[PDB]
Amino acid sequence: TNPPPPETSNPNKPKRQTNQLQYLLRVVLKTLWKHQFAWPFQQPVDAVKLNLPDYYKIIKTPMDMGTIKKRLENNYYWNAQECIQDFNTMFTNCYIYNKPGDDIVLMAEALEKLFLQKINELPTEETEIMI
Ligand SMILES: CN(C)C(=O)c1cc2cnc(Nc3ccc(-c4csc5c(=O)cc(N6CCOCC6)oc45)cc3)nc2n1C1CCCC1
Repeated sequence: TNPPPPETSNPNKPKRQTNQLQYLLRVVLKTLWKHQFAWPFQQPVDAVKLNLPDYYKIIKTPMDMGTIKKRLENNYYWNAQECIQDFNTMFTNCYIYNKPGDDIVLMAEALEKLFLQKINELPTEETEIMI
């Protein structure tokens, strides 16, 4: 009833490390992880614990910062854009499922606003770093 967590490691997959991806782990996610509103996003949503029957009917691609952190540590992404998409998927799922003004929505918007501030300091070019 609770689907398995999303994939965090996969053999024979396009994988590498870039200066932008390192910045996503060492600076961006590091700042968002220690936010006061971060804990509801540090692990996948437990739909049966929170009594959300129609969650996985609406949300087709669940995503959370715990999964993103593991994917960054395991070098699961091919470039930075693949990781930023996972953040935007996480935010959008909360916007899709919940009414505007709800508590969990306000917390997600605060994280996204901070996320976009830390993203503006990303290096201009994406250069490949050895693993
Ligand atoms: C004032 N209260 C009740 C609190 O301080 C409080 C005590 C809590 C105990 N456990 C949790 N766990 C929790 C863990 C994950 C989520 C979550 C992540 S995405 C997402 C989402 O999209 C929708 C929901 N909902 C379930 C509750 O509200 C209706 C919509 O929850 C989530 C929500 C809650 N939150 C707790 N909270 C807050 C309320 C919800 C988030 C934090």
